[PDB]
Amino acid sequence: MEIAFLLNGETRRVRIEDPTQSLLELLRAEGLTGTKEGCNEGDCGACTVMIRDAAGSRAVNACLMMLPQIAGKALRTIEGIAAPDGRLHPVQQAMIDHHGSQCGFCTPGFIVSMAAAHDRDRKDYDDLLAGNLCRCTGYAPILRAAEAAAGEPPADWLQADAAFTLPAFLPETSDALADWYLAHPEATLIAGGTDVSLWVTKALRDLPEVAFLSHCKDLAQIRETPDGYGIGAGVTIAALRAFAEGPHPALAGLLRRFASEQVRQVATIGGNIANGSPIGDGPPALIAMGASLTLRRGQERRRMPLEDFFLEYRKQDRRPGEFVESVTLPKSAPGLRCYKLSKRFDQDISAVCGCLNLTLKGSKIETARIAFGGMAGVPKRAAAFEAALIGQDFREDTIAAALPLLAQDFTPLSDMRASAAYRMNAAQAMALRYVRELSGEAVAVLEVMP
Amino acid sequence: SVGKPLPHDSARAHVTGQARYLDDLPCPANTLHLAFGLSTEASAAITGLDLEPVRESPGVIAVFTAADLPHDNDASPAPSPEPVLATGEVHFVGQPIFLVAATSHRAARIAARKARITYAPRPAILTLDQALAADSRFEGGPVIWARGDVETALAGAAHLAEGCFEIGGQEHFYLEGQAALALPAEGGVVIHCSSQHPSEIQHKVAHALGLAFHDVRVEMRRMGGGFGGKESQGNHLAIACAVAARATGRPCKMRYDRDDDMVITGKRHDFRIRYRIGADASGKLLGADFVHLARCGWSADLSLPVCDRAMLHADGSYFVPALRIESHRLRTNTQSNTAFRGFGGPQGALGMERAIEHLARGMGRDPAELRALNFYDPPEKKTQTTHYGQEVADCVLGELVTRLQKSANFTTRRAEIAAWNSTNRTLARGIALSPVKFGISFTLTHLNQAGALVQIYTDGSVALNHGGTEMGQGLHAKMVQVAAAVLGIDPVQVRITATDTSKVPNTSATAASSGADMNGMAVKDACETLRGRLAGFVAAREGCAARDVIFDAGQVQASGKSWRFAEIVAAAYMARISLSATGFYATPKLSWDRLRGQGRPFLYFAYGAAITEVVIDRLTGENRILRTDILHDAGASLNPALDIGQIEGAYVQGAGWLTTEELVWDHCGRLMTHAPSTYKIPAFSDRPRIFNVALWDQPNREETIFRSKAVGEPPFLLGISAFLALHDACAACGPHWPDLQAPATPEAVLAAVRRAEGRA
Ligand SMILES: Cc1cc2nc3c(=O)[nH]c(=O)nc-3n(C[C@H](O)[C@H](O)[C@H](O)COP(=O)(O)OP(=O)(O)OC[C@H]3O[C@@H](n4cnc5c(N)ncnc54)[C@H](O)[C@@H]3O)c2cc1C
Ligand SMILES: Nc1nc2c(c(=O)[nH]1)N[C@H]1C(S)=C(S)[C@@H](COP(=O)(O)O)O[C@H]1N2
Ligand code: MOS
Ligand code: FES
Ligand code: FES
Ligand SMILES: [Ca+2]
Repeated sequence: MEIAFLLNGETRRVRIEDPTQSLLELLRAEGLTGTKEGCNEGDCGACTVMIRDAAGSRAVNACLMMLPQIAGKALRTIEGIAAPDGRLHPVQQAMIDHHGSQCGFCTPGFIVSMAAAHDRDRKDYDDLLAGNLCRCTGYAPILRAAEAAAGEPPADWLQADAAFTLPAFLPETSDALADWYLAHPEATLIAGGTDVSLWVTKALRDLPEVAFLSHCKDLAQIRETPDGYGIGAGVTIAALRAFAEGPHPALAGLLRRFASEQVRQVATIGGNIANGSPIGDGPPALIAMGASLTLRRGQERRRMPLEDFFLEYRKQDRRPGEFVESVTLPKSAPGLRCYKLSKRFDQDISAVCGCLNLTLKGSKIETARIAFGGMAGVPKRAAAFEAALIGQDFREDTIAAALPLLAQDFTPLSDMRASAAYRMNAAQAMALRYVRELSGEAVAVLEVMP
Repeated sequence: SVGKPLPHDSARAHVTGQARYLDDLPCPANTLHLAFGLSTEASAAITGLDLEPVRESPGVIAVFTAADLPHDNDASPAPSPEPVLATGEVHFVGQPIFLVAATSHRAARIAARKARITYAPRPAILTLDQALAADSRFEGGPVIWARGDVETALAGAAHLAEGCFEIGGQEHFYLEGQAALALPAEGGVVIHCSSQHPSEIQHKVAHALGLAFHDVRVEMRRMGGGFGGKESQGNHLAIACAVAARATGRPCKMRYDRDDDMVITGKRHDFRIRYRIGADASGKLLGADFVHLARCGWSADLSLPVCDRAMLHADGSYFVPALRIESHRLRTNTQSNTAFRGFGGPQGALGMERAIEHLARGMGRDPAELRALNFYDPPEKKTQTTHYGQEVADCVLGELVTRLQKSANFTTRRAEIAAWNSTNRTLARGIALSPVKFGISFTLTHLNQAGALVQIYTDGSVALNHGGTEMGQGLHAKMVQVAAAVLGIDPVQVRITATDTSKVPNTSATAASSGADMNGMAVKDACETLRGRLAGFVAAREGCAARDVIFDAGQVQASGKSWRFAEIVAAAYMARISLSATGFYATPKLSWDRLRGQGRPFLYFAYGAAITEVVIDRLTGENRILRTDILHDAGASLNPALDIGQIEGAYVQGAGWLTTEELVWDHCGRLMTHAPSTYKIPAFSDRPRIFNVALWDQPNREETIFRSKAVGEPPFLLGISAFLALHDACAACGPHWPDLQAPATPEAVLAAVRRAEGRA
């Protein structure tokens, strides 16, 4: 199987024999030593590389990206960030002038992220570089550098890649997919690859029978529907975030702290749901907003409410040959409010994720959608709490009196992220939070300005 | 050139991805790759070791065990041995037991997972308490130092505070992981590695191979980060590559994959600190009694000097008439702890800062005045001493703090914060000032030496070579500046070459913030021999006196005539005058006795202070640093740009230590936090939103290279201020002692908020 892509301006055709090899290894094996390996798990950014295609250009972690994925795209690494004649990119010179590097080892990844941001003129630095760790500089000088280079015409040589292209199964349509999966129930379906690549790089696994969903345009659509929005499984977390900025700011704000921009750019909601991790951040939110999920097997097509998809820790309502095809969201939910609690704000796994949706009949509580991740082997509504809440008045004290029911809805774990006591106490704290916030009170540490 | 804010010698190379680190070096096609098989038991005898499935794993060429080691099996930087491969028993989860060489890194890792090992488990020591119970320790008993009589002083004290608190460890998290490469070289070997201490690598490989030192050469051009984590844990990889290489006849490379790195290597020692401190009615301290329990891991490594350094700093920034320290170095079955920026300093210092704060809350006094009242006296009959007996003749803290408090707008801001708190019920702001006093030099005295070698070629360009290693701190740029300043020429004519034990021998680790102080002297010593030879030559030629020959800015001047540095050099060449020179420097005035805890172990102290302001969420503990203002003393800095940069980076590293960074082990000894996804260093948005750093610019009193002061480690202690601020915020939520423990994670801040709120 042969693929093609542009590499740092040059056309490249490659014989894939192992479809699981990561982009990071192919590269270092070709001598493109400039992309570094700092963790090989998606957290450090040190392997960041820039891809481009019709949707445009973005920065992603080469260690999470297997080869097949870059077919038909343009790829830019740190060695190709400079112009062909050797002129440095405005971001490179700025890093030199402002001392944005010390040991140098995270410098490439920073430069590539920075260059990608510069190419689309994005300026939300804290979010764009969250996923690039630097242990030496304190970050300050890297910010000065980004600021300083922002007033510079974009690199022309980088945009010229736009004009480009104009073993393992690679479906082009949902139909082709459905057909084939149905025949190979046991296959390993790879979308973003952000949870699967850790099976090969860390668990040292080997996966035969593999299919990549990232080339099914029809699986990655956002369709306006009569009664909501239909979100394809292959939609990336980044894209879902962009859409949500309008109709679902709360979910949008949540997705802000979903991994890093680099992972968001390729991870999918379908994947976040199919992985079925009780610490997924997607599920709790969606359940609080009462969305629905759509499975599919050949031409068949079930359709339950999201929360019902999760049976037990590590086990889902999924049939041999069956795959997730989309989820559906209501056109609105102003009651939604999402809370994530971790040791660090950016790029961390939740100790607890709290999603709350309360509808009111003036002062009275009509409906109560309350979801949690990381409180149990599965994401789930807090029934007894929800229940006791109906009909009661929406004041802090009523909520204060129902908290204990949470200790009946869940019995959290203890582990390196947090103690059971803390988890518990935090689920309860999220509830106080919600009233206080809706009642217009200052509650968020991240909104405090110096 | 000294004094100018010039970029790191490798800025452009960093920014274009041209800079090479160890794993980027080109190597022969036949190079093997290595990986260790690790113990899954915290403590046990090994009973069976079936390696057959390993030998049969694809791509594997050789497999090794302690019995294959041809000679020494010992990676320790200290007199007691630490095997490289397990000898019949294991002592922690992670100890390497066998070694695989395969034709690829993956193939090595994979094979390293297929052994069948049987163990005979034994009771494991994992907690300080267990350690104390069992009397598991190093140095057969605690170390105790005492000045005057504490119990007497604390019995008669108007005010008093007793307390106990944990301080967790810290993982280095150098972005480039441990790594090394060994190439057979007819008779001997050449090792390339990523280490702060190539002479030790040389020493340990030689012993592992049965070779005299002169048959092993170590080169090292740059590390992507060290922070003390590569002072010694480089020894295992190098030993392993050398041994594999000797046996297979081929070049051998080993890099740890991240998870392995965190499970095998050491971390900053965690401490438990118990204190009693007391004062006068006016607020002058009367005495302080501390007990230190330090978790060291299964082997001594650098625990000794580390714990000595904590004792040496238990006085923090204050004069204390009576003081006692009783220091336990507790052996347990976990990763053997090691150096980390600060090297004991921060633990002992943080011990006294906590105390004094506790004292201050107790007497309802403002922590800042109490501190300010007890700083050692300014300089310029009988100078005050430290508890180890060293005159403190350079304390500028008084002036400095004052100056920082004004520039920082301290007083006003404190009120703005009080107001703001009273109006809020869910959030609370906090602010604190914290000072720093850190001694410079290794406390093992004889490591305070450094060498260099310099060459001028006939076109006038210069190659400088010294014993320190570059790990991002700008050492190389600073030595470039010292040489260009001492020879009178432009820096661009000076080129730095890789650290190499065959050019400057018997070096010490680059550490203890002594890299630039000592290598700078050595570089100057060499450059001065050269200049002397050139002046002597210009003087005889132009008939006049050497001291009247001027070198400046690429020009030489004598008897009214003037010439380019190159022409002087070409003529010196024709006249047969050697253009090559070594240089050496031994820090003077040092001497002290560890056991008695008396002497002058430091040349001088570095100082600084920081004021940090943060906010916390009273419901969950979530929190963040809003603003920091720092004022730090780097002497007459050699490069203020590079200094400001160390300071910023060290600040974030320290606060990282005391907030999100947390190590956790499970009931059986396994490290649970062993990957960036579970061990959390400060991330980009964690930086302070307002970050003001400034240098105090006053030459050092002592004769250091251009009167500068080391700036690498000291600044890491400024992070205490952030912890002190987190605690100020807790203290505002209630009337009780918050007893905030370190690391101040959100779970921990929440616990301290509750104690203060009296909700348990
Ligand atoms: C550094 C880092 C940070 C992260 N942070 C977060 C975070 O904060 N929050 C969070 O929730 N997660 C986080 N994750 C994991 C998260 O689930 C994944 O990043 C992602 O959402 C899964 O998307 P994906 O397409 O890459 O899943 P994939 O890796 O492609 O795998 C999906 C899993 O489900 C299967 N699958 C994929 N698509 C389908 C389909 N449509 N139908 C049926 N099965 C399918 C796959 O075979 C695999 O089992 C993080 C991961 C990393 C690397
Ligand atoms: N950028 C960067 N700076 C750093 C480190 C590092 O690993 N990277 N190590 C520190 C440690 S532990 C020391 S001891 C000093 C050493 O600097 P020096 O050579 O000037 O003494 O640099 C400090 N600054
Ligand atoms: O920690 Mo610096 O002494 S290597
Ligand atoms: S190596 Fe760290 S994110 Fe890829
Ligand atoms: S400069 Fe060393 S990690 Fe960024
Ligand atoms: Ca380490």
